[PDB]
Amino acid sequence: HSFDHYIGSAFDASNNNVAVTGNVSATLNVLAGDDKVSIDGNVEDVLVAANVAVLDMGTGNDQLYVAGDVLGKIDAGTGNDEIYIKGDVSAAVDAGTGNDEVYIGGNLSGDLDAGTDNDNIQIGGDVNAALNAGTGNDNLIIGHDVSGIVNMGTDNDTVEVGRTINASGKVLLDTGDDSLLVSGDLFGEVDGGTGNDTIIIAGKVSGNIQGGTGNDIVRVQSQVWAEANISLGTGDDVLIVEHELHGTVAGNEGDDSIYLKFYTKEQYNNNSDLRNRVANFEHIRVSDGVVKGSPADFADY
Ligand SMILES: [Ca+2]
Ligand SMILES: [Ca+2]
Ligand SMILES: [Ca+2]
Ligand SMILES: [Ca+2]
Ligand SMILES: [Ca+2]
Ligand SMILES: [Ca+2]
Ligand SMILES: [Ca+2]
Ligand SMILES: [Ca+2]
Ligand SMILES: [Ca+2]
Ligand SMILES: [Ca+2]
Ligand SMILES: [Ca+2]
Ligand SMILES: [Ca+2]
Ligand SMILES: [Ca+2]
Ligand SMILES: [Mg+2]
Ligand SMILES: [Mg+2]
Ligand SMILES: [Mg+2]
Repeated sequence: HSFDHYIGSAFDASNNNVAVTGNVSATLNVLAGDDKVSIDGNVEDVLVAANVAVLDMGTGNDQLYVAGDVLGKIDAGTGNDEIYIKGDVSAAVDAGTGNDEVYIGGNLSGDLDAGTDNDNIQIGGDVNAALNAGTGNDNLIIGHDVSGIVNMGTDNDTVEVGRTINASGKVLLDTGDDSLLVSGDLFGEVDGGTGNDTIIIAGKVSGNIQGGTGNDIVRVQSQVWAEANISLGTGDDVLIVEHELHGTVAGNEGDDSIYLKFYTKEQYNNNSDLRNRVANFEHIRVSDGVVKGSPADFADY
């Protein structure tokens, strides 16, 4: 089915191929079948009832390409769906059940739900709204900042943030054995949730990190400012701090280790505020030896 300006058409249970060279200005529903839809323009803000999809890929393993922006809701439905939107997304996107693959080249400012099963989400710009990866072992890669709330849901999820988790932003890894890497700064919040999680912050931390229950490892590579709070939760946790440590840090319950790579024994022994900040840790290693307990060597860092 070929269209320039799409203003409405009926599809069916066949495996459709829909080519739109212009904009989508009515509802588009390719229904059952493994359908392919390609739109060179925008999915427009078509008037529909609350939470109704403008573009519905339906049941089936469907494949969607949009070269422009998405301003009306997309539902990929059931099935293992593949979505590629080059532009910005300002409407809701629901990849549904199935192992879905979602690529958004621009910013995400509508709420995304990857739904059940094991989804791949890639956002070239910022995550400004809700992003729910759902159940399943999900993979989320963000090019720029998180200003909204990312919830990776149950199972063993991976998040990589290319820039900064802003003051308003959160990344909640939830249950499962999750991995987070923030390449910029953490001004908002991160929560590992239950399970044995790995959290790595390359930039500075002024916001909050919770390891949650489980035996977690947190590594911060730049300055931890005074207002920051890093709590490792119950379980047997490790905190590696590669630079200045001004903020509040807690091992909480369990057998907890801290590596202060930036401070030598000489500094530690001459800085009562630093010693008091980290005294709650069972094991404490500094740059040139051990000051408390029996920490691991941490030779990797
Ligand atoms: Ca169809
Ligand atoms: Ca379909
Ligand atoms: Ca589908
Ligand atoms: Ca789906
Ligand atoms: Ca899904
Ligand atoms: Ca999922
Ligand atoms: Ca998940
Ligand atoms: Ca999880
Ligand atoms: Ca977790
Ligand atoms: Ca945890
Ligand atoms: Ca923990
Ligand atoms: Ca602990
Ligand atoms: Ca402890
Ligand atoms: Mg499935
Ligand atoms: Mg931005
Ligand atoms: Mg920024």
